[PDB]
Amino acid sequence: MNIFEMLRIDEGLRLKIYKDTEGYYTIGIGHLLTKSPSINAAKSELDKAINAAKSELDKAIGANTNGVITKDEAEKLFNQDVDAAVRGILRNAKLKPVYDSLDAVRRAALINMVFQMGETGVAGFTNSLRMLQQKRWDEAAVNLAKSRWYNQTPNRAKRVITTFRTGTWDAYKNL
Repeated sequence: MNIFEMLRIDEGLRLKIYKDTEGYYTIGIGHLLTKSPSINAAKSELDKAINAAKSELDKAIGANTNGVITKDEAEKLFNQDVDAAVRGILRNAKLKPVYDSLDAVRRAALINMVFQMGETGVAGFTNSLRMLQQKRWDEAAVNLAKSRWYNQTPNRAKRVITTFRTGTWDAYKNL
């Protein structure tokens, strides 16, 4: 197991644009494109938002994709996105010290969170980050669960939290 295999499990692989639970048009392995409108929001708005997502996809791929990509293309966006997530952690004054303090498995758990919620979002878990830096694993696990993050994607959150708790890949075995 490594960060790529871990995120591949949590994000899945879809070759056509889809909407994730947070209302974002997404494709590949968790590659976010743009935000979608309301289930109501006009018949027009809907189509505009769809083309806006396709526009973002084409720009990212450098081709006229019409919302469909190949596995190789999804993996290319994925490599870029993982690198970007790590790069962001390293450039963030709050995340870097925690990241540097962690072992390799726990570092993957933090990259996973950043990949899902973005750098500023994770930098906001001030109390959990402190508990992680103090190696207070169980307390960090309890604090991390008291979040919209956990309530919205509990099964994934539980795997990430278990990884921080144990420092092992147990939550991802048989997956």
